[PDB]
Amino acid sequence: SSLDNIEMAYARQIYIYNEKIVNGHLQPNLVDLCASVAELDDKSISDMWTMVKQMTDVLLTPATDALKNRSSVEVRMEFVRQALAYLEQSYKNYTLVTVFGNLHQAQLGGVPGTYQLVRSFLNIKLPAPLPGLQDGEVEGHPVWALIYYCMRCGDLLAASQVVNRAQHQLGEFKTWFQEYMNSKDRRLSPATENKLRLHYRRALRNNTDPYKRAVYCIIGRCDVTDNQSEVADKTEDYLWLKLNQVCFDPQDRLTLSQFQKQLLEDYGESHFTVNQQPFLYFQVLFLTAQFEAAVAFLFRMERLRCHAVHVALVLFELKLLLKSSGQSAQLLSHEPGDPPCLRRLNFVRLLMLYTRKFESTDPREALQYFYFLRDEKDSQGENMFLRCVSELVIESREFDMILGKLENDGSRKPGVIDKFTSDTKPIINKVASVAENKGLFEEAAKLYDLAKNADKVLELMNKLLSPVVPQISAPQSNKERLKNMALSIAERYRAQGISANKFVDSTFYLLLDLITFFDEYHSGHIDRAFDIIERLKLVPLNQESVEERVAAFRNFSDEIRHNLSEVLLATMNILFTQFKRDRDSQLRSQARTLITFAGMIPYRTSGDTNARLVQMEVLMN
Amino acid sequence: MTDLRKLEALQALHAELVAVRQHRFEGLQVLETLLEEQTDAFKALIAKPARDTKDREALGKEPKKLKIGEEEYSLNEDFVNDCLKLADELDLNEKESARILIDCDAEGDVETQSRPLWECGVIRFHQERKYLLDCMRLILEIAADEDIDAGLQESFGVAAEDKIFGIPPPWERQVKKFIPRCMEAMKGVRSMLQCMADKANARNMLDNQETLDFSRLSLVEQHECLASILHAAVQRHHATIADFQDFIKILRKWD
Repeated sequence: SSLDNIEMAYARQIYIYNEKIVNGHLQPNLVDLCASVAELDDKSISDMWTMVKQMTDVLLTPATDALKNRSSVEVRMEFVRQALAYLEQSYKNYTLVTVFGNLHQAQLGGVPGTYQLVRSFLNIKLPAPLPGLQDGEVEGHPVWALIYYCMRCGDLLAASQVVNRAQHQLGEFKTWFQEYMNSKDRRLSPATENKLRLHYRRALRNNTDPYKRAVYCIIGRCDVTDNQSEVADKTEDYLWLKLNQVCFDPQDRLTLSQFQKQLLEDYGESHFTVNQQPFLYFQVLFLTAQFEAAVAFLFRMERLRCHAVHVALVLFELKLLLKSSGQSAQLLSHEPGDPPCLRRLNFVRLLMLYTRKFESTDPREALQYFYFLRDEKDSQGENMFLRCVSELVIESREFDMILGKLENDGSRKPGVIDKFTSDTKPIINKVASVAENKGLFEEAAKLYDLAKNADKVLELMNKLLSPVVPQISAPQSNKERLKNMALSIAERYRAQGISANKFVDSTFYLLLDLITFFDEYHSGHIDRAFDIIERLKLVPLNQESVEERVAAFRNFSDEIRHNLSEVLLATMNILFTQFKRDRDSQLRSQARTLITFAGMIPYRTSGDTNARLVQMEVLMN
Repeated sequence: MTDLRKLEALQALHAELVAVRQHRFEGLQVLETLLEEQTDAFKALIAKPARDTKDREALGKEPKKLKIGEEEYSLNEDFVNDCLKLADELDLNEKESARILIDCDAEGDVETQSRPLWECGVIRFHQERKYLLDCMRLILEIAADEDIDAGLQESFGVAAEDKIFGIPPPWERQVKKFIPRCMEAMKGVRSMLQCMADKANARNMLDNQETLDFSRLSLVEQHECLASILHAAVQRHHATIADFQDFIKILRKWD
């Protein structure tokens, strides 16, 4: 097996999600089905899916195009809020593990109020007082530190409580903050927003209290260039600092498009992967709505291929992933007729790479991933899922497992693909078609016979029999192994009343009779073998039938005319033997008949055959 | 023989490449037949499945019967102990690690070397990467040889573009480029060699000294082969500025 522990667990989860859609059940939450395995690994992966769920848990317009949802200002706004809610809660967990040694340890004693937690967080991260703080303290801590880390944790209420106990010190900041907490989308009114920004810009552009600076332009979304590096030293603190500063419809203003493009264009992977920590960059792209970038990026880490494919599937089963129309493009690209700030993922290629790894010895699991390509076609029109099953069968040669083995008793035990579509007639011909083009007739027959395509089964069975008609049928020979399959196809084609056009069909049952004629001839059962050839009315034995038999030879399958030479000789040698054992006249007359027939028929080795036939007739007299 | 395992397949393939390199074209028809059987091998230079807990708990729970692919084997208290040991030293999956040990029992190399069964798995694992990577150098080396037929010189060229670099030929045609896989490939060799000295030095601070020396030799040879393959790929103008910046940074961070 080519699948690692983690990859295998995901496969099982994707089998469920397929079993549900294959039986018409409720469309379960894919993101939940993937996070179910994440908990079996380190929390590096669990915290990823947590971000994936929260970033995709946005009210969408079902049955709407992918590009439309992702271009709409409506959806683009909720992404920023879902991310900020993740950066705030994520930071809140950092503040817990900073005070208590373990999340469990914090829980048993009870998570304290965000206010008392933050206070018990300031104790550690600033034990001694910084001399540059302003506006005094509140219950033993600087008022601005409490406000910042409370807003950072996302509890505006806890921050407003701090403000209520410092009404005299904070001046007019109270009426401004109380408006920020009330107004939605973390934005103030243009009039009041103007009043505070100008005040900050007036004489507080450079204040000795960094926490004061941070809060002001987090509330006013100002000084976008100043990264407030004094308080936002971590990467998440930067993302959170900026997403609280982005704006929507000219100076000192930043928008999501600029920010998202500004980040990866100027500070690409190189900047965010110098510490050899891959998820750091992924979180930067995913929490900025650049899902295709983050997916391709994370898909290149050979250790995190599994995770990047699935986060792509989630975005794909939620009409959020922007697929690349052309299949000839690179993995990541920007369509020419699209804005430059969005990118597109060649989803078809993405799955095709992941599959090649475990498609060789784990076919069942491969199909589960090929199903997501059911909705796509290629330039030639083939259904992508169907084509992927053809290529996977041509390579793996797993016919019984994937296509269903058709035993020699008339049964068709369904295969693994039967689960996904009930119309399995084309691919069985596709797989049968190539194997036919590769001279693998004995297989192409079994495959065509699996799809009950007797036109092709009998055609190929005619080719495999004609060479072996006069041969000696011996144990385990190529004659027995082909005759016995032909008879197993004769019964199942009569018991089920199946037949190809009379040309193909007539020749097929005719060869089977001839194969019996030589099997009796090679055994010495001369009398019995003579009777068979007489029924077939293939070789004339009375002079009257020569005219009609000669005309029939003209339109009989060349697979029959080929073996005419051996038939005449065996029949002659049959009469020849019976002569040495009135009757003499009758054999003599029949001997003549064979000669005149052979004389009027142009066929294989007519030279040596016509001569031998005449000699055997002379010895009779 | 005809039914050769992974190790015997790479060892036999290597001999064929040397023939064509030493002016011996008596195995042209036999050479092409091997590249098609090992297509999945040339795609991924070196990749070890991460150690999964599903197989760890299942292997030791019912160490009675093992099923790998189409064949079946029986596990005993002695063989099962070698699987966990090999998987721990190399951090390899239990399923993949077991297959390596099974190949030793069939070939019966324990008597040819007279070493523990679990140690042979380490050598057999390193041999695969050696030939798997060393054989690639011969393909590109022969594809650039000017003292051979122009037709044959071009056959190995287009083949390397698709088998090694994963670039389809001109008559046809989500996936990751070759360089990023090669850079990550060489990275694994460094981390594996670093952790080797740390763990080896701890216990050393035995009959496996020569085996450790041979493993270090194989690792350095594989690193040299990967470097040569990267150089050859760069010689075809298949790079960019990002790879150059990454290499410059790696050099700046050289200790």
